[PDB]
This record gives sequence, structure tokens and C-alpha cells, in this order.
Amino acid sequence: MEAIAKHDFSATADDELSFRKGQILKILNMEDDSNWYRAELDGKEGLIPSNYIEMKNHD
Repeated sequence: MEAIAKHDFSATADDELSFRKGQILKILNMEDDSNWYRAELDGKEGLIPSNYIEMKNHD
């Protein structure tokens, strides 16, 4: 349910979000299990590129 940005990301679509390396993005919906994901940042929802993040949660 928690993830961290391994790199920088800028939305490539209207329904997308953005994030920077080291930040903690909240997962809410991963879609249909493919290339675009959905998280919450600063109380905002939007999709993200799956290849730019990595499942976190804890050690």
C-alpha cells in the first residue's frame, strides 16, 4: 500500500500525476495490472508510470 520513487516522474497524460526520487507515494489503485498505476500525493490522485516506482511498505 506504500511505495517509493526510484526516479523522477512527470505525467504523460491528462489523468496522470508526478513525483520525485525518494518520495513516498500512496497506492490506492494499480489499475488493471499494467504499465500505468494510480496513487495519492498531497491529497491529490493521479496515475503514475509503473517502471518509475518500487513497492515499499516496510523492510
